[PDB]
Amino acid sequence: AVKKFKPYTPSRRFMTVADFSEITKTEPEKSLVKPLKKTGGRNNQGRITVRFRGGGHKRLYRIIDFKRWDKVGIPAKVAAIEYDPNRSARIALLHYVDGEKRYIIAPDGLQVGQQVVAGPDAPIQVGNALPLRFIPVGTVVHAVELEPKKGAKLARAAGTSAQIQGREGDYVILRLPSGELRKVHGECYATVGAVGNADHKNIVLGKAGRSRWLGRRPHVRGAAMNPVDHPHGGGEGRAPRGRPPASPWGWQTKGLKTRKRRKPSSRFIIAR
Amino acid sequence: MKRTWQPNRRKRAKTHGFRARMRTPGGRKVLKRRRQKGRWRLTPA
RNA sequence: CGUGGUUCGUGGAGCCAUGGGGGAAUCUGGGCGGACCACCGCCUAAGGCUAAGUACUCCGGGUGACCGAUAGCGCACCAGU
RNA sequence: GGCGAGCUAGCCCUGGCCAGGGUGAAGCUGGGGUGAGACCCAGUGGAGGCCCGAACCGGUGGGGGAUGCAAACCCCUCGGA
RNA sequence: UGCGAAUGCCGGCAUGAGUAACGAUAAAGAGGGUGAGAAUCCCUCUCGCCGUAAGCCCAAGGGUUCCUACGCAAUGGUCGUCAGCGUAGGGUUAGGCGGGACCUAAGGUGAAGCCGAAAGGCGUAGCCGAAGGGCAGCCGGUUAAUAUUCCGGCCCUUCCCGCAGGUGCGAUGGGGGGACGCUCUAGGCUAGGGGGACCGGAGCCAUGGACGAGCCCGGCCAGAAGCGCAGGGUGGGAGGUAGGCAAAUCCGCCUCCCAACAAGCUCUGCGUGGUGGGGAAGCCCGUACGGGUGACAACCCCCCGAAGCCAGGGAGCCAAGAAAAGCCUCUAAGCACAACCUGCGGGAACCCGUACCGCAAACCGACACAGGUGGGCGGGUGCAAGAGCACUCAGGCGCGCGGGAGAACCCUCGCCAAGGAACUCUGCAAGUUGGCCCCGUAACUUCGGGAGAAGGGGUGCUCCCUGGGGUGAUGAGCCCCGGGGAGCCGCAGUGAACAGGCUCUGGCGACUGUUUACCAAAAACACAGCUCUCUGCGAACUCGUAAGAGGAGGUAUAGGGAGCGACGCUUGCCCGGUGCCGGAAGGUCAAGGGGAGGGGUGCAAGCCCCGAACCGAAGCCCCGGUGAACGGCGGCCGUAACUAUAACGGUCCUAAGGUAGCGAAAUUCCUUGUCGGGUAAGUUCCGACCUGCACGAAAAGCGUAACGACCGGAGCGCUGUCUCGGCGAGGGACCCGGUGAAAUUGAACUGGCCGUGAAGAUGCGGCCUACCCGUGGCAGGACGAAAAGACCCCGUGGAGCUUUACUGC
RNA sequence: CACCUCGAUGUCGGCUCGUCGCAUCCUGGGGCUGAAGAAGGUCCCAAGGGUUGGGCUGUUCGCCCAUUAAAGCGGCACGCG
RNA sequence: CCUACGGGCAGGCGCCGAGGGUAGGGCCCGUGACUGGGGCGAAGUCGUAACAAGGUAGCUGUACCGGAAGGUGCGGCUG
RNA sequence: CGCGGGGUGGAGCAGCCCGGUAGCUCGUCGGGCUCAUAACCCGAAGGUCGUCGGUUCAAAUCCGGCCCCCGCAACCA
Ligand SMILES: NC[C@@H]1O[C@H](O[C@H]2[C@@H](O)[C@H](O[C@@H]3[C@@H](O)[C@H](N)C[C@H](N)[C@H]3O[C@H]3O[C@H](CO)[C@@H](O)[C@H](O)[C@H]3N)O[C@@H]2CO)[C@H](N)[C@@H](O)[C@@H]1O
Ligand SMILES: [Mg+2]
Ligand SMILES: [Mg+2]
Ligand SMILES: [Mg+2]
Ligand SMILES: [Mg+2]
Ligand SMILES: [Mg+2]
Ligand SMILES: [Mg+2]
Ligand SMILES: [Mg+2]
Ligand SMILES: [Mg+2]
Ligand SMILES: [Mg+2]
Ligand SMILES: [Mg+2]
Ligand SMILES: [Mg+2]
Ligand SMILES: [Mg+2]
Ligand SMILES: [Mg+2]
Ligand SMILES: [Mg+2]
Ligand SMILES: [Mg+2]
Ligand SMILES: [Mg+2]
Ligand SMILES: [Mg+2]
Ligand SMILES: [Mg+2]
Ligand SMILES: [Mg+2]
Ligand SMILES: [Mg+2]
Ligand SMILES: [Mg+2]
Ligand SMILES: [Mg+2]
Ligand SMILES: [Mg+2]
Ligand SMILES: [Mg+2]
Ligand SMILES: [Mg+2]
Ligand SMILES: [Mg+2]
Ligand SMILES: [Mg+2]
Ligand SMILES: [Mg+2]
Ligand SMILES: [Mg+2]
Ligand SMILES: [Mg+2]
Ligand SMILES: [Mg+2]
Ligand SMILES: [Mg+2]
Ligand SMILES: [Mg+2]
Ligand SMILES: [Mg+2]
Ligand SMILES: [Mg+2]
Ligand SMILES: [Mg+2]
Ligand SMILES: [Mg+2]
Ligand SMILES: [Mg+2]
Ligand SMILES: [Mg+2]
Ligand SMILES: [Mg+2]
Ligand SMILES: [Mg+2]
Ligand SMILES: [Mg+2]
Ligand SMILES: [Mg+2]
Ligand SMILES: [Mg+2]
Ligand SMILES: [Mg+2]
Ligand SMILES: [Mg+2]
Ligand SMILES: [Mg+2]
Ligand SMILES: [Mg+2]
Ligand SMILES: [Mg+2]
Ligand SMILES: [Mg+2]
Ligand SMILES: [Mg+2]
Ligand SMILES: [Mg+2]
Ligand SMILES: [Mg+2]
Ligand SMILES: [Mg+2]
Ligand SMILES: [Mg+2]
Ligand SMILES: [Mg+2]
Ligand SMILES: [Mg+2]
Ligand SMILES: [Mg+2]
Ligand SMILES: [Mg+2]
Ligand SMILES: [Mg+2]
Ligand SMILES: [Mg+2]
Ligand SMILES: [Mg+2]
Ligand SMILES: [Mg+2]
Ligand SMILES: [Mg+2]
Ligand SMILES: [Mg+2]
Ligand SMILES: [Mg+2]
Ligand SMILES: [Mg+2]
Ligand SMILES: [Mg+2]
Ligand SMILES: [Mg+2]
Ligand SMILES: [Mg+2]
Ligand SMILES: [Mg+2]
Ligand SMILES: [Mg+2]
Ligand SMILES: [Mg+2]
Ligand SMILES: [Mg+2]
Ligand SMILES: [Mg+2]
Ligand SMILES: [Mg+2]
Ligand SMILES: [Mg+2]
Ligand SMILES: [Mg+2]
Ligand SMILES: [Mg+2]
Ligand SMILES: [Mg+2]
Ligand SMILES: [Mg+2]
Ligand SMILES: [Mg+2]
Ligand SMILES: [Mg+2]
Ligand SMILES: [Mg+2]
Ligand SMILES: [Mg+2]
Ligand SMILES: [Mg+2]
Ligand SMILES: [Mg+2]
Ligand SMILES: [Mg+2]
Ligand SMILES: [Mg+2]
Ligand SMILES: [Mg+2]
Ligand SMILES: [Mg+2]
Ligand SMILES: [Mg+2]
Ligand SMILES: [Mg+2]
Ligand SMILES: [Mg+2]
Ligand SMILES: [Mg+2]
Ligand SMILES: [Mg+2]
Ligand SMILES: [Mg+2]
Ligand SMILES: [Mg+2]
Ligand SMILES: [Mg+2]
Ligand SMILES: [Mg+2]
Ligand SMILES: [Mg+2]
Ligand SMILES: [Mg+2]
Ligand SMILES: [Mg+2]
Ligand SMILES: [Mg+2]
Ligand SMILES: [Mg+2]
Ligand SMILES: [Mg+2]
Ligand SMILES: [Mg+2]
Ligand SMILES: [Mg+2]
Ligand SMILES: [Mg+2]
Ligand SMILES: [Mg+2]
Ligand SMILES: [Mg+2]
Ligand SMILES: [Mg+2]
Ligand SMILES: [Mg+2]
Ligand SMILES: [Mg+2]
Ligand SMILES: [Mg+2]
Ligand SMILES: [Mg+2]
Ligand SMILES: [Mg+2]
Ligand SMILES: [Mg+2]
Ligand SMILES: [Mg+2]
Ligand SMILES: [Mg+2]
Ligand SMILES: [Mg+2]
Ligand SMILES: [Mg+2]
Ligand SMILES: [Mg+2]
Ligand SMILES: [Mg+2]
Ligand SMILES: [Mg+2]
Ligand SMILES: [Mg+2]
Ligand SMILES: [Mg+2]
Ligand SMILES: [Mg+2]
Ligand SMILES: [Mg+2]
Ligand SMILES: [Mg+2]
Ligand SMILES: [Mg+2]
Ligand SMILES: [Mg+2]
Ligand SMILES: [Mg+2]
Ligand SMILES: [Mg+2]
Ligand SMILES: [Mg+2]
Ligand SMILES: [Mg+2]
Ligand SMILES: [Mg+2]
Ligand SMILES: [Mg+2]
Ligand SMILES: [Mg+2]
Ligand SMILES: [Mg+2]
Ligand SMILES: [Mg+2]
Ligand SMILES: [Mg+2]
Ligand SMILES: [Mg+2]
Ligand SMILES: [Mg+2]
Ligand SMILES: [Mg+2]
Ligand SMILES: [Mg+2]
Ligand SMILES: [Mg+2]
Ligand SMILES: [Mg+2]
Ligand SMILES: [Mg+2]
Ligand SMILES: [Mg+2]
Ligand SMILES: [Mg+2]
Ligand SMILES: [Mg+2]
Ligand SMILES: [Mg+2]
Ligand SMILES: [Mg+2]
Ligand SMILES: [Mg+2]
Repeated sequence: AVKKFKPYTPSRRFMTVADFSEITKTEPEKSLVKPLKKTGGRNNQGRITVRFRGGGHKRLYRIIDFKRWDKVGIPAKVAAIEYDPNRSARIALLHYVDGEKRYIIAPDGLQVGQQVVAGPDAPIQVGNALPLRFIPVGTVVHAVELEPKKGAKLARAAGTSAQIQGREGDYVILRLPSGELRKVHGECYATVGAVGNADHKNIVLGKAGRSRWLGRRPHVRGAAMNPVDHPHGGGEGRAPRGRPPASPWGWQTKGLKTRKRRKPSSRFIIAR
Repeated sequence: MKRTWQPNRRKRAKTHGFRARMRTPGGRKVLKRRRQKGRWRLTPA
């Protein structure tokens, strides 16, 4: 459930890789429903606007399906579970009887064989998308919609869930993976189960290199700059912050809250 | 050791060429200037 | 209310313009004469056109108590070379 | 107000390159082992910001050069590979 | 409108000076020829140097530098008859090679659309964009100079038209396909190479021997169809169908039936092949290059063999590996006297490049510059392998000043008696060590390492016997890996060339990595990993006035910011101040609301102005929380039955007074602290104490195997580092011929001493010394050269940086 | 103290090469001694010539080891880049 | 060289070989700045843990803490 | 040499600012409770304020010199 290597080279010592048993025969991640050329690019039009990025393996985007209501009542058998390199999660390839094929973010549970279905109908079993008002209180569910018809946006990273704690009005109350308490509209499609491949939290990159394969360039502490380029840059041999610790841009970075307050969505939240 | 001129015909025309001096107003002016002084050459060759 | 223009730098601060807010009247109507009021006067906003006198010199001519090839235009010469 | 990333830095798309040697991870097979196991031992296998070392990328110490062959070079030595 | 100074400006000419240099120490010598002139051009011979190149082919860039005639003023570091130089004339040939009348990539541009005072910014489709995808020519000959381009041979694609035969034809649209990583890798082949006693070949027997299965040279290249050989590709039929934004008979999916194999069909590779063409040594010719002959050449077996081909092959792995067209299939409009498909036949087939240099004298470096520049080929022999090293083939070079001489001194080298770090800041430097095989190998450890630990033996050749493999037949040959034994020779057998010195022990950093291009490579950065914090997704955050974009086609096992920095054991106490977090009360507070009350002017109606109470946010106050938030983590006095010492106490302060551990330390001022160790002797080193000027726990605390071109100590080995020098080599220095600079320079007829002088005199004073002028040498002086001191101050000079400086955005 | 030097007078230590002074460390000659001899003490003359090799530290200096006839102190831009 | 020579002796090379040298391990003994606990030594200091609910029942494995005995948490025993 | 703070019953600290009062805890001495010590309770004693001056009517207090104690600084070079 995560592969360890004998230390036959340092870094191999603590390094640790994923288990690829869930991966039903795969490799050629099937063209059609994805891939789709992915545009690796670390800045916007011109300028770096997210620091320390780029490099790392070339990648093919798996066009995955987030609105599931797209195919109410049509069931589908699950053919493959395969490696998707653009998410923590693994994806199920599912053949519809419609003839249609698409990908789903593979729940913890789906064995290759299940019929899967989506719609107000639909049996409450792992893999089946419903509206939320029709999912019975206390069920863990994932790939949730925030507003009806806008796409699944909550709980889609390996191992994430969201319990349905109650109903009130046209809305239900979920505990999202963050521990937050959120009202979501009743009509929002959620899909029963947890996200699975849940050991992913426990991999250990191992050496510097691995962090680059993954696309992440070295990250330099303000501490190690001059004062021109960061509010922590000077001293003459390591000098404590000497102010409340800050980001390159000036705002304080320990504690200072950031969410815009006036946000309408506030009137539908309740926690951490 | 590798000096600063690494001439390459495509870059030179792509960069300083005529068609290029003419999209940016700033360069249509480079031409206006060069023409007024009577440069025998408005652009590199 | 916020500003610009005018000699006017908030000053007693009008006049003209106007980003925002409110928002009329049609001769007994309106604007103005340096906060405001009265009196006495001036003028007709929210449409527009209008030659000449005026500015300039790539260009052409005419002159010079202007230069005369290190001067005079960077170039008197196949120089914006 | 413009001109520069044909040097240099980063990133993006698409191509190319790294003699030869060594060490011998998992896994596999077989044998032992146990109630079943763990595990052990061979063999097989060919992992690694793994080793030795050219190309290639470097620029450690030293000497020479110092109106240079050179506005950063040369030689010996050295690092990655 | 008068110049002598402005380190003035422009120009001219001097000094240094016939001085330094003449650009890799790969290397020259002679004969002949040419010409006014020859070390320098041509030719011959001899010598040396490159040979994973210093040979050859391509891409950039360059742009007549190509070839021939004529020429030498200048360019050429000398000369020059020569040249990349001057003048002139010639020279670049394509339906198949590259690119364009094809495709898309990042990116650009951009109908629709969005945004922006103007300029303009973004942007769906589309278009543009290539070393990627797609696409039909291989080989020989010919030119002074081009050739997959002309010619010759064999072969091929597209367009048009026609004839035949076939079919529902038809696409910018649907589907399939194109279509894809890295490491390892099977079989069969090919390029490439070696050998042969076989086939062909001019000649050759020297100098003691050899007429010999002698020596020396060569024994191939391109090639349709067919056919073999190897390999890739792929299931066939039927039904249902609601998906592939219309429609499909296509694709998808479900059932069923047949093969499960490549059997079949298809594709590529290799072989063979008609035909076409090449074809040495040597000798002769005459070159400035080549040509004749050799010849009617021969044209064959064996072996070694790719990293290349069959190719989309196979296996493993995680970081999970473009697009679009060509292609095929499906159908839609439409048309089906169409159109498409197949075969054959005629005809048609445009634009651009094509010389030459291309690791360099033709490109980037002001230069014929010891520098830089992408891809492919890159033979042989030996060395364990190899693109290494030595020599060498083909091919190309001796680097555009020479001649001598044989000083000092300098560079690069070789060697040294005895000693062996005594040198010095330091073994800096140099030495030693060094490949392969075998024996052997410690603490410690994270069990992998440490490891090439350490330290040792072997290594050539000859003859005899002998094992296994690949290929052939099971055989011989050939190639590969060995095993055993008796001997021979030298000072020495990795006999030359490439090829670690080693051990012990501290500091820092875990590790590979990164860095101040051009004085720092590090103990700095990064690094996996730990923690805090923000962010619910139109996320936070960044860029932008905006639109928009990055974040991310991600979603809290995610993304941003911050510190710390593998791993082990840990990380204490203070929330008073500052930051952040929470607090529906209260205090204050801006506009605004509100107007009690006042005032200006009017006869008056009025008009206009001030304005209290009171209702009005955030912020601040105020109440609390918070330490891997900024941060901080005490003083005096006394006390035990020798004495010291203080477990104990007293008191003052504080938000709280530093726990673990560590400690003269990358921190210790005094300081070379004290003690032990090491040494004949130790300011350093190691161990220890604690008196910590001024350690201490994520600006982490203490450890830690492994790792290091880091930094410190010690020993062995070995040495020219040294006692202490000597000799030798080559390249300069010196002389001769040719070419011939530079900083500097008020002018000079430019001496010592002792004085003086603005306080350091060739230049003044006294005395002393001293004929004129060179050359090679040395550096004490000309407060020698260079740079309008970088240090220091000054200027109400500048600029980068900071913050609870001021003031703004 | 601020006199030449800020349109530059390169700063410690070592090494190399010295040269000078005498206030003499040794050797030569002396007087005095609380000098028996030997060995010393102290002062006078004397600058001829000599004045070691190592450990520590950048050090000069100093400490130390082993010797010695002695292990001299100074100046020369703290002599000399 | 001797012989009574297809011989012996001298002499020469070879194996082994006491030990000497170089290298690196193992085990035991002695000793060392300093340091850790321990025993013992009439009447030294601090507190009072235990023995009587020892004035907080005691003891106990473990863990954290504290001048010191000890205290506290968790579970256990009753002695 | 520089700057700042300090010296008060036996100990550790107030009082010094703003002139005229010497206060707190401990300890010491007497007395209680106790078999006794300690704790505990009731009572008391003890300072000229480092020193010499000066100002004032009056000085712990304001001023100056000297004496000590402690702390900070000593930089470019
Ligand atoms: N030997 C006793 C062991 O060690 C310790 O005992 C040692 C010490 O604790 C003990 O010290 C005691 C002390 O506790 C007690 N309260 C005061 C007493 N005078 C001391 O005793 C000591 O004092 C004098 C020296 O002046 C010596 O002469 C005497 O022998 C010695 N016992 O003396 C012992 C050694 O002498 C433990 N008490 C005990 O747990 C253990 O069993
Ligand atoms: Mg970092
Ligand atoms: Mg820095
Ligand atoms: Mg910047
Ligand atoms: Mg910046
Ligand atoms: Mg800043
Ligand atoms: Mg800082
Ligand atoms: Mg610091
Ligand atoms: Mg390079
Ligand atoms: Mg140029
Ligand atoms: Mg240039
Ligand atoms: Mg190009
Ligand atoms: Mg013209
Ligand atoms: Mg004013
Ligand atoms: Mg208005
Ligand atoms: Mg009126
Ligand atoms: Mg008026
Ligand atoms: Mg008026
Ligand atoms: Mg008027
Ligand atoms: Mg009008
Ligand atoms: Mg007009
Ligand atoms: Mg004119
Ligand atoms: Mg002139
Ligand atoms: Mg002129
Ligand atoms: Mg003119
Ligand atoms: Mg001029
Ligand atoms: Mg002209
Ligand atoms: Mg670039
Ligand atoms: Mg190569
Ligand atoms: Mg490696
Ligand atoms: Mg390495
Ligand atoms: Mg170097
Ligand atoms: Mg360096
Ligand atoms: Mg160097
Ligand atoms: Mg150097
Ligand atoms: Mg090496
Ligand atoms: Mg190397
Ligand atoms: Mg290496
Ligand atoms: Mg003049
Ligand atoms: Mg003058
Ligand atoms: Mg003059
Ligand atoms: Mg002239
Ligand atoms: Mg001279
Ligand atoms: Mg000379
Ligand atoms: Mg010379
Ligand atoms: Mg030369
Ligand atoms: Mg050539
Ligand atoms: Mg020319
Ligand atoms: Mg000629
Ligand atoms: Mg000439
Ligand atoms: Mg010449
Ligand atoms: Mg030259
Ligand atoms: Mg030529
Ligand atoms: Mg010519
Ligand atoms: Mg070509
Ligand atoms: Mg056409
Ligand atoms: Mg296109
Ligand atoms: Mg645009
Ligand atoms: Mg195109
Ligand atoms: Mg192509
Ligand atoms: Mg082509
Ligand atoms: Mg040819
Ligand atoms: Mg040619
Ligand atoms: Mg059809
Ligand atoms: Mg062949
Ligand atoms: Mg062959
Ligand atoms: Mg014949
Ligand atoms: Mg003979
Ligand atoms: Mg014969
Ligand atoms: Mg052959
Ligand atoms: Mg089928
Ligand atoms: Mg063939
Ligand atoms: Mg064939
Ligand atoms: Mg023939
Ligand atoms: Mg020739
Ligand atoms: Mg494959
Ligand atoms: Mg297209
Ligand atoms: Mg077609
Ligand atoms: Mg050509
Ligand atoms: Mg050519
Ligand atoms: Mg060529
Ligand atoms: Mg090349
Ligand atoms: Mg050339
Ligand atoms: Mg060449
Ligand atoms: Mg050049
Ligand atoms: Mg040359
Ligand atoms: Mg060159
Ligand atoms: Mg070898
Ligand atoms: Mg070589
Ligand atoms: Mg050679
Ligand atoms: Mg040759
Ligand atoms: Mg010697
Ligand atoms: Mg010797
Ligand atoms: Mg020795
Ligand atoms: Mg020494
Ligand atoms: Mg010495
Ligand atoms: Mg060395
Ligand atoms: Mg060597
Ligand atoms: Mg070690
Ligand atoms: Mg050999
Ligand atoms: Mg031999
Ligand atoms: Mg055989
Ligand atoms: Mg080696
Ligand atoms: Mg190495
Ligand atoms: Mg490091
Ligand atoms: Mg670098
Ligand atoms: Mg540097
Ligand atoms: Mg976005
Ligand atoms: Mg996206
Ligand atoms: Mg750090
Ligand atoms: Mg802490
Ligand atoms: Mg606090
Ligand atoms: Mg608080
Ligand atoms: Mg606080
Ligand atoms: Mg006693
Ligand atoms: Mg310290
Ligand atoms: Mg000792
Ligand atoms: Mg040191
Ligand atoms: Mg401290
Ligand atoms: Mg610290
Ligand atoms: Mg800290
Ligand atoms: Mg650290
Ligand atoms: Mg440490
Ligand atoms: Mg490294
Ligand atoms: Mg290092
Ligand atoms: Mg020497
Ligand atoms: Mg003279
Ligand atoms: Mg003088
Ligand atoms: Mg005089
Ligand atoms: Mg004189
Ligand atoms: Mg001379
Ligand atoms: Mg001199
Ligand atoms: Mg000299
Ligand atoms: Mg000077
Ligand atoms: Mg100056
Ligand atoms: Mg200023
Ligand atoms: Mg002065
Ligand atoms: Mg003065
Ligand atoms: Mg001067
Ligand atoms: Mg004397
Ligand atoms: Mg030393
Ligand atoms: Mg001296
Ligand atoms: Mg002095
Ligand atoms: Mg000196
Ligand atoms: Mg003890
Ligand atoms: Mg108890
Ligand atoms: Mg008790
Ligand atoms: Mg008790
Ligand atoms: Mg307990
Ligand atoms: Mg205590
Ligand atoms: Mg208990
Ligand atoms: Mg007291
Ligand atoms: Mg009391
Ligand atoms: Mg009492
Ligand atoms: Mg008094
Ligand atoms: Mg300073």
